[PDB]
Amino acid sequence: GKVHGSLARAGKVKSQTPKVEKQEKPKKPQGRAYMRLLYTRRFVNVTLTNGKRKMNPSPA
Amino acid sequence: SDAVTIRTRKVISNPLLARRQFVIDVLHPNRANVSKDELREKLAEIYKAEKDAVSVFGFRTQFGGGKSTGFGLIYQSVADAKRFEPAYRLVRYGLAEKVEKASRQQRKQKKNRDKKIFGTQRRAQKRAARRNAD
Amino acid sequence: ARGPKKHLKRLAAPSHWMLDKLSGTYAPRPSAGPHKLRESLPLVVFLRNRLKYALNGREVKAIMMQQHVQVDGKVRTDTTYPAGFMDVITLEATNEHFRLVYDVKGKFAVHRISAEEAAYKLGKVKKVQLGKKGVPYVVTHDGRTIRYPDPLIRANDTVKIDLATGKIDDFIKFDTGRLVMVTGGRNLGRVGVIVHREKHEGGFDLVHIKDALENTFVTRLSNVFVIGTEAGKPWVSLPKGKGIKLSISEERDRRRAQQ
Amino acid sequence: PRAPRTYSKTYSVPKRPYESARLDAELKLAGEYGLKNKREIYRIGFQLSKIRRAARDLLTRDEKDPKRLFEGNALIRRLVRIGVLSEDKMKLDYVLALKPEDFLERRLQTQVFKLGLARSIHHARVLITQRHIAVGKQIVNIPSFTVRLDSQKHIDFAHNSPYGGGRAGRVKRKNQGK
Amino acid sequence: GKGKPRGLNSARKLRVHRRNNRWADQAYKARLLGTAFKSSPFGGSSHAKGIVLEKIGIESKQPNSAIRKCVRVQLIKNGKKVTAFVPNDGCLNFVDENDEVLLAGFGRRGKAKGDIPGVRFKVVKVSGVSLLALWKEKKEKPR
RNA sequence: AGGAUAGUGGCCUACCAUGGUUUCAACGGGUAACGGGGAAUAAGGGUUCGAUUCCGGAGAGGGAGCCUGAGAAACGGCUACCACAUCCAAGGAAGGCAGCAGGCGCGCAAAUUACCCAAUCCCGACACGGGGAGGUAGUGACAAUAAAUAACGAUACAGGGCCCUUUUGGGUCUUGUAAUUGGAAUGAGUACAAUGUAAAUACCUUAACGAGGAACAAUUGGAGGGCAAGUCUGGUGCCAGCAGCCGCGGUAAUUCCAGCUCCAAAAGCGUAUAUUAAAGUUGUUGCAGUUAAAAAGCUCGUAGUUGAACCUUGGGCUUGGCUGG
Ligand SMILES: [Mg+2]
Ligand SMILES: [Mg+2]
Ligand SMILES: [Mg+2]
Ligand SMILES: [Mg+2]
Ligand SMILES: [Mg+2]
Ligand SMILES: [Mg+2]
Ligand SMILES: [Mg+2]
Ligand SMILES: [Mg+2]
Ligand SMILES: [Mg+2]
Ligand SMILES: [Mg+2]
Ligand SMILES: [Mg+2]
Ligand SMILES: [Mg+2]
Ligand SMILES: [Mg+2]
Ligand SMILES: [Mg+2]
Ligand SMILES: [Mg+2]
Ligand SMILES: [Mg+2]
Ligand SMILES: [Mg+2]
Ligand SMILES: [Mg+2]
Ligand SMILES: [Mg+2]
Ligand SMILES: [Mg+2]
Ligand SMILES: [Mg+2]
Ligand SMILES: [Mg+2]
Ligand SMILES: [Mg+2]
Ligand SMILES: [Mg+2]
Ligand SMILES: [Mg+2]
Ligand SMILES: [Mg+2]
Ligand SMILES: [Mg+2]
Ligand SMILES: [Mg+2]
Ligand SMILES: [Mg+2]
Ligand SMILES: [Mg+2]
Ligand SMILES: [Mg+2]
Ligand SMILES: [Mg+2]
Ligand SMILES: [Mg+2]
Ligand SMILES: [Mg+2]
Ligand SMILES: [Mg+2]
Ligand SMILES: [Mg+2]
Ligand SMILES: [Mg+2]
Ligand SMILES: [Mg+2]
Ligand SMILES: [Mg+2]
Ligand SMILES: [Mg+2]
Ligand SMILES: [Mg+2]
Ligand SMILES: [Mg+2]
Ligand SMILES: [Mg+2]
Ligand SMILES: [Mg+2]
Ligand SMILES: [Mg+2]
Ligand SMILES: [Mg+2]
Ligand SMILES: [Mg+2]
Ligand SMILES: [Mg+2]
Repeated sequence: GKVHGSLARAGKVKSQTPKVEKQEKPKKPQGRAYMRLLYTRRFVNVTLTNGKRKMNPSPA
Repeated sequence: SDAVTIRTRKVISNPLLARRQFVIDVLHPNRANVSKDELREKLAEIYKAEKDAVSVFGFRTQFGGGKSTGFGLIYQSVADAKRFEPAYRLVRYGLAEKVEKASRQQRKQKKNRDKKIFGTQRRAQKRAARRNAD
Repeated sequence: ARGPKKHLKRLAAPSHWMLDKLSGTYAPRPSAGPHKLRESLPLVVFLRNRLKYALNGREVKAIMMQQHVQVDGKVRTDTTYPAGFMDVITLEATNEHFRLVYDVKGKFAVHRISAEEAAYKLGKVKKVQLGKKGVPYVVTHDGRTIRYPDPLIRANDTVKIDLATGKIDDFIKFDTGRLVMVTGGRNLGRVGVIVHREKHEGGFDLVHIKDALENTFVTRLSNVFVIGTEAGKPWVSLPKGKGIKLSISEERDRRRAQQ
Repeated sequence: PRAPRTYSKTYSVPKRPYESARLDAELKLAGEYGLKNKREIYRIGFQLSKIRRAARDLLTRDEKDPKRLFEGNALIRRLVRIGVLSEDKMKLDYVLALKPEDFLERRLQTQVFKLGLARSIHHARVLITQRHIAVGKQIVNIPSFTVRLDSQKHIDFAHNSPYGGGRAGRVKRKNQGK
Repeated sequence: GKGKPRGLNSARKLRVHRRNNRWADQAYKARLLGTAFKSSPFGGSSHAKGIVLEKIGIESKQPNSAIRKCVRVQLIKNGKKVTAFVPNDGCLNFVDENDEVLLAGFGRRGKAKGDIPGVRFKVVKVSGVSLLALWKEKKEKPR
């Protein structure tokens, strides 16, 4: 194939992406504690919407 | 608190090496462990032997502490002990002085340096001196 | 490979020594001697691994250099001396006499014997033939050469060695019904009587042996050692167990009752 | 050189990484027994998967076969010994019916919580890891320590633990000493 | 009778016929012919170092329209010249001429992937530093 | 028949025959080939690997030839040649790390020019000497085992759970929320010390120290499908890029670059390559051949493979060991 092209646009999108800092959020628990957190979230306080269960519901 | 308890098991009388040999169990609750020197003093009193005829080594403390297991030897005399003992244990007990020698590198290099000389060192160095008229 | 081997790798040692894997790279290479390398027991293994009198290899050499250990009535100072079947080990300092006889598990048993029994030994006759000047002689299993034997003695017979003069007290002819211990193969250590000798010219003769429990097994003639004139009459004291092989289920049942 | 030292893996991962039924079953099972990660569930399944394989081979043999009788009884005896198999189910057909919850019952972590020495199962693991629990006269800090039936009755606080008659710990000594 | 011999003494015919017919398996041919040893630019290795000759850029295949930013690399081990894709937004700027780059395959085991025509390798490291470390500003290029 | 050998033998010689192997694949070529014990994966049957902890073989830069010795065609022995290569006063002399450590080169690819004979064993004239054999430590995320990164309360507030009860209003006990509040517990680390060891290090024990943002802060990959987890927010706008495959990107992009949130595995996680299962896509078990790939144009035919049926059956008598019950 015909192969050639301008190299001037390398990194265009990543360079012009506005830098946003991560908010200094609380640490998540590690090890056995994290398995404990997930178990309750899925089998103790069920958040089902009458048969519609979503792990990561977008705000809607 | 203290209450050091000593148990001996697998005791074997060994007149071939003029000694009695056994496994030592030490119960030392509320105590990190018992030093070999302190075990040797206690062992001499229990079995009415000379302190210098008692040798202990190879101790390990169980998990959680409060107990250690090792090996012990008791000779019929200090003279018998001095004959049938490793050098390093006698140095541990103060019955011998650590022999002082050069490092293994120095001993080996000297051995190979002497391998280039046939005859006496005095003859070799006198002849070497004669060659270097300087 | 340019010459004789002088080392023995730990993994390549005979399995009946029951050596551990991780204690080192090498194992004691038995010296040349009365017994074959694979069918012997070095004195270092006996004094340290079996009797546990010595704590390490340095100590077994110290024991033997003070002239304590005697094999077959002679003081031996070779730490790797190849002691074998029917050999007598004497430690007069401890006043103990041992004979090397196989137990039923295939290993050399720690078999204590009386001082009276330690005054002789048995040897399997390997060959009878004429030496120089026409003098007949017998070669036993431990390499002994005895001159002027009883003219009735033939190969595969067992002789009773005076063990102090080396002469023959008496012998047992190889025949049906003799008491036998097996000295080779997977039936090693079993004791029974000869039931039937099966001959194979040019090959290996097979011997049918009946256990005291009327269990029958077959083994090669080279693994057969005559030890008695009939059942229940061994010429030496047998080790604990009397050479009767029990199945693992039987052993488990016996161990359960004992404990 | 020296003889090689044997070692082996003690677990095996599932063939399909993402499966909600297995993922939900594992997390539900991990939450009940306070496990640190999924590997502690894989470990039980791995050793149970090979127990079934051993049992299947003996079951193809004829009954009264010497190998089936000897090794089958020994395997049953060992399973009864650790309390996983009931005393009325020594038939090698109930061995195949075993489930992973039978094994998680016999962990040290499970027995400490079920003996009332801890408020929850997660309190059991930290008590074990922090050298508070002793079986017999020996301190055990391994949560997966499988309790034998005869060792079941001897689970209690370590004699030198603050909760079992020992001295006060590091934190208390710093406060009451001021 | 299924078109193959079944006799108990026909193992040689069965053994040879299977041996003859495994040559129809292209995977089998490449293993015994040693084609990776003989024909592959890497000589059968998973990775290979080389020197960047030039930055050029390859037009993507239809229906896509883009400039896949690659480099021309001469392998140190055999002197062969290959084209290696430089992954991620703007990592071509981390690669300069006459740099030493470590290559690896694209993971399709000798075939081109996606719309990139004729490229079977990707750049992993440049000047001994991971390209991912450079992209995430974990490390800086030694120059 | 002889010679030679430790000895058999075309091992070699003299003389003499024309034999010897081969489609049941000789001979020749290739091997990214030392053989085996074994390794990976595995319903069964298999496929792939085995330089490498043990055994056997071969070599000591490439050949060849030898001395000594019981044993070597030895190489940390020699002689000669070839290729490299060292000192030189230019006359000459001396080399062999595929031993340990280390260096250069090669490369994707692999550690200290350390301590010691204390253990394991070996050698010697030997109870004593020697041993980079071997052991110890260093580097070491090759693999493997176990296993921290928090636990529990108190109040608050919510729901269920019950009970005083008709609901109402409450008492009250199980969960969830708490920048909402405590006191306990412990080892990572460090450390007197003892143990450990030839001497140390480390481990194991253990005084004193050692945890609230418990900053003593878990990461690696993903979130359209396969495949578990977003139609959130901002940016770009067939560009930059992603994307194993299908595909995504042309102004609210579920796929790019980011923030948030979530998913998976976790002291590990991802990528490349090879290999195994999945592959009944190598098929003996167990494939397919009208049209998807595939019956030689047709007969004959050697080797190979495979080949109809048939010859003491039935009966009777005693007979042991077992297994229902
Ligand atoms: Mg000298
Ligand atoms: Mg000299
Ligand atoms: Mg002999
Ligand atoms: Mg003798
Ligand atoms: Mg889920
Ligand atoms: Mg071909
Ligand atoms: Mg293949
Ligand atoms: Mg396409
Ligand atoms: Mg590089
Ligand atoms: Mg001849
Ligand atoms: Mg000859
Ligand atoms: Mg090769
Ligand atoms: Mg191979
Ligand atoms: Mg191998
Ligand atoms: Mg090999
Ligand atoms: Mg190779
Ligand atoms: Mg080898
Ligand atoms: Mg050689
Ligand atoms: Mg070389
Ligand atoms: Mg040579
Ligand atoms: Mg060398
Ligand atoms: Mg050599
Ligand atoms: Mg080296
Ligand atoms: Mg490496
Ligand atoms: Mg290095
Ligand atoms: Mg070690
Ligand atoms: Mg951490
Ligand atoms: Mg520390
Ligand atoms: Mg420390
Ligand atoms: Mg010390
Ligand atoms: Mg992330
Ligand atoms: Mg999904
Ligand atoms: Mg937008
Ligand atoms: Mg796909
Ligand atoms: Mg927009
Ligand atoms: Mg958008
Ligand atoms: Mg979505
Ligand atoms: Mg995507
Ligand atoms: Mg995103
Ligand atoms: Mg997880
Ligand atoms: Mg299969
Ligand atoms: Mg198919
Ligand atoms: Mg098909
Ligand atoms: Mg088909
Ligand atoms: Mg097909
Ligand atoms: Mg067609
Ligand atoms: Mg046709
Ligand atoms: Mg027929």
